[PDB]
Amino acid sequence: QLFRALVSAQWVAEALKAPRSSQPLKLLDASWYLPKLGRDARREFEERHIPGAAFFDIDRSSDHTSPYDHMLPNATHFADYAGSLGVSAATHVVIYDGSDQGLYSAPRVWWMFRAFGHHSVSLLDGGFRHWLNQNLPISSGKSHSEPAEFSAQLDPSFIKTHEDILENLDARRFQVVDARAAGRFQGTQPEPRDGIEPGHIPGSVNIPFTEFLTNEGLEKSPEEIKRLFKEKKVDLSKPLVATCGSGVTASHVVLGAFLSGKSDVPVYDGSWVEWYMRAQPEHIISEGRGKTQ
Ligand SMILES: Cc1cc(=O)[nH]c(SCC(=O)c2cccc3ccccc23)n1
Ligand code: NA
Ligand code: NA
Repeated sequence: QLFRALVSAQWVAEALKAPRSSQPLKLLDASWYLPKLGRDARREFEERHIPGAAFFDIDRSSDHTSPYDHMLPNATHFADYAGSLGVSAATHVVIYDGSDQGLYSAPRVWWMFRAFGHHSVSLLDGGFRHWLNQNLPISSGKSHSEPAEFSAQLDPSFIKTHEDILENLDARRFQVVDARAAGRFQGTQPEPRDGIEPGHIPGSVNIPFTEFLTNEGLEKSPEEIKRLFKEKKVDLSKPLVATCGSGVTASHVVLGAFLSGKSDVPVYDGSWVEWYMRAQPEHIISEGRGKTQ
């Protein structure tokens, strides 16, 4: 009783050859990379992308009035932007990116469409990496589309707030799962944002987003995902909230839970950037020694 979250490269290639008029397919490249990788997602799209794809820029689908990173825009802003990419309520949106990991930032966009009330959305398992590995056809050129009518409404159950995370330190009403790399979580490797130092939220559990994916960047099976959660002491029959640096890679936790039957995993959108900025010293658990310490 959920719309499929994953489609395969083979499924996509077939759809490109057999298009479905009543349910049009819109392919979106949502690649986004941290600056230190020295990659230009938009330019890469211009060079190669899945045929007929548009480029979904997650910096044009964020609230720039926030001091935090990658915050959900309001619904009017999202709808304007999704309609400008040619997405209507009839559309089966399929999102990918070109990350080394397979999928990286695309899960965030799958989550956002759902959050804003568009449930016919999936992700291309293995992303562009796998598409290229299969020697499937590619196109070049800047992104474009005719505009379409799109409406959005945010369901707030998709989000948790700082206030919620804070209340939960004592209340322990939900399990917080943090998708950052282990060393950022532990406090021994740097955070990408200048002025943010690493560490973790007290009581949270680290499941780096890479552990949801196979060695070659395909999704693990639901059998293996359930095993992962359980080995990390996360109980899927209890509430679960996903978090990371800025709320982007958190969406792999959300996806993994969705594929294992649990559809209601909210994202703490403010994530570690917000948490660190709004913290008292008791709120920052780290093996690293602060400037103050
Ligand atoms: C997506 C992501 C993944 C991740 O592992 N961590 C973060 S923290 C936000 C951030 O570094 C950041 C976000 C936006 C722009 C920036 C510009 C400079 C440096 C850091 C960031 N974000
Ligand atoms: Na965010
Ligand atoms: Na930093």
